Amino acid sequence: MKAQSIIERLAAGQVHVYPRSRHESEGTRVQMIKAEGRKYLVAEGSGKLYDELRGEEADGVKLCELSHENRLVLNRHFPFTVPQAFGKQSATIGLGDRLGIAGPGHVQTVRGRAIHPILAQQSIRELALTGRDYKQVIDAAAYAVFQEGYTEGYGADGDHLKKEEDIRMALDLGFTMLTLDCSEQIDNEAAQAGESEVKRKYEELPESVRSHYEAKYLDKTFQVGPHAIHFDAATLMRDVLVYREAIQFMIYIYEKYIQTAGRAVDFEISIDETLTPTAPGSHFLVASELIGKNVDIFSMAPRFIGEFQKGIDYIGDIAQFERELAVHAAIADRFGYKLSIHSGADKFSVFALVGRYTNGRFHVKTAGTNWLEAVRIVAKTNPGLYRRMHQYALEHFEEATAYYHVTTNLNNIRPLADVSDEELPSYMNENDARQLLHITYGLLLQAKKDDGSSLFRDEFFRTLSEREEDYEAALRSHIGKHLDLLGVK
Ligand SMILES: [Zn+2]
Repeated sequence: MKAQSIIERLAAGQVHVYPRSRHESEGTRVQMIKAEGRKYLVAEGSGKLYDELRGEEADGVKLCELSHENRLVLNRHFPFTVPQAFGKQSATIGLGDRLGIAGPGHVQTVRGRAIHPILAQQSIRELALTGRDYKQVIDAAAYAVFQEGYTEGYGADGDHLKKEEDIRMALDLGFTMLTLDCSEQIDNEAAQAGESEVKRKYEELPESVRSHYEAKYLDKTFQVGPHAIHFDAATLMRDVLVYREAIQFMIYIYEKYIQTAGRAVDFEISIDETLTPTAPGSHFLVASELIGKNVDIFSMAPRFIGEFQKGIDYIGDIAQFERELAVHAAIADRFGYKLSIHSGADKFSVFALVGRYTNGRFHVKTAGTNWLEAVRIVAKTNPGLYRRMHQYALEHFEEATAYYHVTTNLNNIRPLADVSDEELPSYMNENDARQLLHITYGLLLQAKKDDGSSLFRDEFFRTLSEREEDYEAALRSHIGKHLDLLGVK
């Protein structure tokens, strides 16, 4: 019980204290501590806070594991640690951490910037691949703001939810933002089909439904910004076919879980994952239905022309994309929600355009690139460890391609036998090696020997714990490039 002798090593200034982490609650003072390579909670005083925190005692001092339990307790006393919504009228960034250790660095990039962090952000996919739960995602976010004294507030976004089970769960754990992914009710068939065929599939709809869209939309012209959107029969029928059922999904969920939720929630609707790129006029029609039914949209995340792959920059004609971007953006302003950029990390070619055309009102989601900067550190710090996992990613690539859409050319990665140790980090500058390391993250983390220990993960977390100020330095730099290119003041 007395290995809490650690506290005396702290008395002498022989443990790292986290400067901004002191915060009181009535009689108790709580500050955060790394000691022997473990972060700790350290409190002295008296009151409902001290008594509720779990820990070993010694003095009027307690040493608490950074636990889910103790953060629920910190949630009860310290409200900045609790997630919070921000609204559609502001600049936000999603800061995905698939590891639970990118928080503090994420916090240190936003302090001083005119942007709101969505510190906790994972998709259901990432919880599966990594084997984590949503309690953990909030834990790291809430301990990151505490550890760094970021009290200006942060968000928890359940990302890419599709099953109703997931929405209830994310609701239950206090996620303040919800991302309904509907890329899968998109009739990708009707989008490629021919004029005489859409009409066939469209005339197979109820009169009431067909009378609806035609009265509301047909042959009329909508002045968005300096942007006229017009619907002939050929276009209306296609978009109704292509998007109808997905529109119906959004409205059902808004009514069932979002608006009955009892607290503020950001409702992001997402279709960036479709195969059908979201045509601007199509975008107009989906919001116009959502809004005319009094859905309260935080943000739309469409499928832009060209392709947004994981870990790499835009693929397409950037001139065309700007022309699509201007109208999307104009659509989101007339309606008053924001455009949400998925797969946004490393899309350096789109950032100024996004910033300008949205006058700073946008959502940009990063996640894997943070796992990639941690991979950079191993390459910089544990060459052998990186070699061991660079090779395992190789032999399990085609596996992981069942879960992300990437056109990686395996034939652009210099063989491991060919790059010196100090040349390892430069892989994390390269398109193909980046994508290789990007999507294989679930296999690496879950890798076990037939002994059942972690093949990689535990050794990986120790070096990351050891070169922490490095990791955080990388995030500050890589994520800053992003925010400066976006024009965050
Ligand atoms: Zn996404």
